[PDB]
Amino acid sequence: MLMPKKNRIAIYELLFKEGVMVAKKDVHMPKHPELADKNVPNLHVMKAMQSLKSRGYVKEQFAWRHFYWYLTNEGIQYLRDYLHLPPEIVPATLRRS
Amino acid sequence: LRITTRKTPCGEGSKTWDRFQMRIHKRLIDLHSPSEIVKQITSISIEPGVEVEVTIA
Amino acid sequence: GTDLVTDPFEDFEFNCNTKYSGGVTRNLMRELNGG
Amino acid sequence: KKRKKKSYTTPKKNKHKRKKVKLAVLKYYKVDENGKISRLRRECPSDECGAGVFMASHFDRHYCGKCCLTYCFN
Amino acid sequence: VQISKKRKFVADGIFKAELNEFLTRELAEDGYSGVEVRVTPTRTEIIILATRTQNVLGEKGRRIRELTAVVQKRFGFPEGSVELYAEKVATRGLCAIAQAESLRYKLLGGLAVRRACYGVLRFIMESGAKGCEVVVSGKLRGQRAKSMKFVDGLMIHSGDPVNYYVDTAVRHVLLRQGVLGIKVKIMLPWDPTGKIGPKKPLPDHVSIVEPKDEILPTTPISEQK
RNA sequence: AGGAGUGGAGCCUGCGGCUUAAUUUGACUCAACACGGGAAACCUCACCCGGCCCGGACACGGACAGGAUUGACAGAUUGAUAGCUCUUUCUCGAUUCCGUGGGUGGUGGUGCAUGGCCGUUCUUAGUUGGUGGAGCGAUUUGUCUGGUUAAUUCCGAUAACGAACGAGACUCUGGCAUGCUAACUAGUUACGCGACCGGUCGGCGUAACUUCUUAGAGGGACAAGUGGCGUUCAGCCACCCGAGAUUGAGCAAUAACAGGUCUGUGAUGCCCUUAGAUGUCCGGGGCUGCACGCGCGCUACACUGACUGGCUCAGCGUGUGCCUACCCUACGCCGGCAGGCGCGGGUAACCCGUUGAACCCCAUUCGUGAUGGGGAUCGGGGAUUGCAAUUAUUCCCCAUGAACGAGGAAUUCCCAGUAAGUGCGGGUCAUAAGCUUGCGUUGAUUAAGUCCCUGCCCUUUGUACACACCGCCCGU
Repeated sequence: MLMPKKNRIAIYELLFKEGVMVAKKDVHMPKHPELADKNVPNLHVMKAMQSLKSRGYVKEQFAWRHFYWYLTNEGIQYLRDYLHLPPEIVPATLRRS
Repeated sequence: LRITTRKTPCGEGSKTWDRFQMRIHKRLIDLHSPSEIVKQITSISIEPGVEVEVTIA
Repeated sequence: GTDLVTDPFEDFEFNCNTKYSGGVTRNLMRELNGG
Repeated sequence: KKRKKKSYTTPKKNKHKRKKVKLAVLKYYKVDENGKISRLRRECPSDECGAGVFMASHFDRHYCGKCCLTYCFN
Repeated sequence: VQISKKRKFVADGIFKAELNEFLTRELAEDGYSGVEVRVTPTRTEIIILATRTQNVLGEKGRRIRELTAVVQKRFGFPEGSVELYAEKVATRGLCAIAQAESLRYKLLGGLAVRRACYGVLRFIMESGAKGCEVVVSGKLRGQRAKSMKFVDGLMIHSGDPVNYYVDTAVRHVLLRQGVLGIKVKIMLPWDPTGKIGPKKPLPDHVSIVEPKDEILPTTPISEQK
């Protein structure tokens, strides 16, 4: 899998706090223009979220070398089924009426 | 702006090329007025595709 | 995945001269008058 | 279609698993049954790490792991 | 950030192409037709022309929100400096993108290929087109790949007028046996003003104004009030 | 009855079988062979002297505190500041350790499963319905005797009429405006100073709506005028007048190739490789050698062949701080100028730049010619500064002679600003070129024809061919 765990827990926390992102399709690249400055090296962070969304039970939308992920009900349902953290930590999805 | 490429995605066939071309036309108009009027006159709902820049000397 | 369907008409037009000429002819005849 | 064609040599290789001794003697050794184990030579008092920096001894030119530390008299 | 005019224009074109491709594959199921970008002082709007806007905006504008968020987060637009709208296209039957998508979804949705293509063709012509042509190439059953071509009406192939008079689109349909290509060409009708078709007429068409009528008897006797 | 440029006289690459290890994957007549934009030291290299890091959702065998992964030049591996000397063991202490598997997919196979794109048939004019005529029918007419055209382009004829593509029109591009639109970035100035014994004098001096330059709105060419030929039709030829009496190109029918591309692509169906997923490891001799076994190339023959930074001369374009800290360079470093050091300009009609070691020309000179006149391996003076260069980066010259003055059968390209000579940009890229793609500059000889060769198209004709003459077929 080529992944550590400490950065893994940190990236789960970051993914909780953000939820919806757009990512590039790289693996070993620690310099991504739009996903820097997370107090963690960007290689582990960016690959980590790619693997977080690419387990086999969450969809994607991708072309032109870029991953697009929108928070469907499958994202929230897998959040519940895997992390077992209820959404009362309010995400960025419950605004903009 | 010219870009000449090979037509084929493979390397087969007679050597035929595409000569793509981009033309960039640019104009300068210089005048003397207070900036309030230039802000008034820039707001003319310029059609898309025409980059407009206003600079002071 | 899915597969596109064929009317007996286009089936006959495609397989009029093939191993399946008899079958497509019979199915087209069944389409045109099969009551 | 073509590889480096490296298959004639080494048809089958045994696993490179090391049978390292479980009972550590080089790293930790007491043979005194005492809470206080010491070194007969003066210990390096550097404070950039803990007070119990573990250093092993060999014939010469020990490899430690971080910077290949060597017992020297400056 | 200072950048040369050539590089700026090329990067603008690249952004337009990437955005078009992304939201094409994102909402082609929603009858996507085209995208336009208006850059104005502090206002960078993205207009999405699509046949059906019910799912383009979704419910309570959720989908429009997600599209704006992903576009801003990918292309590095300042937060809230890009607002993308969605408006319908008045004539759906004169866009080859929309009609090629429609033919794809009629082929995928289950229909005889000749029936689906003839329905598309009929719709194109009642929409007012001067002519149309649909060519379907690929596995039409069997090992070999056949290509059918239904051309109804008139259409040009050569010269400059093809750029502004013939609008074409190519789509790939992924079937269980392979890929089927659908190519749709529509020759727009001449239309002065209104932008449904092209403005300038065909260069080989010479129109004649009718000279003023003259109906006078042997003796000029006019009707007056 | 024509020639010009010679694959052999002035710079290498692609491909086809073998030295233990090299002639490193698709494509093989036109329609493969500097083609895959394919100029590969790493990286996308994968015939490289030996290999290490990783692989796992679905059914799995060895069911967890070491079961060792990448950092020591010294007393070593056939290279290898990776540690495999049988050794080595504080740096996340869940990188998970060997097993054909659908893999957070493979530049793995199949282009005889496909899409898209491209090439070609085919650079030539060709192709098709509807209704009507002919035929039992396949089919045919329309789509033609003839003239004309580059053209199925027109005139005309006419059992066809009315149409649809292609050709043409069209788009870009040149060639012309003492007219228009007007420009503190290049180009004027006599209410001018930087001048004496009535000739305008360059960091600065720029209320002429501009001629040189830029680019737009238009103009302009139509076989329009005249003469001749021709059904006096379509047209053709010639000649004044004209900037010009068809400048380049681009686009481009119908029907097809089992044409090339699965190694351009999350464009793809089906099926399958290694546990070094072409996941990674600036780890690690894969070429570029010289029987022309082949193909593309690097290729001017004496006054004309060459030197007064010499008063002719370029134009097409490129150029930098979001992973471009690998941009274009002026000026001063003075071993003799590109140049390793400084200091500035330019995101550009602004700086390089009126384009930083220039052509053709010019008494270094040959009143003829193996000399001064042109480069025969091949050494230096300072080195553009590149993990190597040699096993492709890198810069003037001393006269020791190069078959030193038209070239085996076999052939390629070409009709005017063309061939050829000549250099300069762009792509590739680090300045990376003998490649290609463009641009200028010097600048012709031949021809205004033909169907002899090679082929194409329009008709008639023969056919025992239809896999269509690379056909069919006859006899021991």
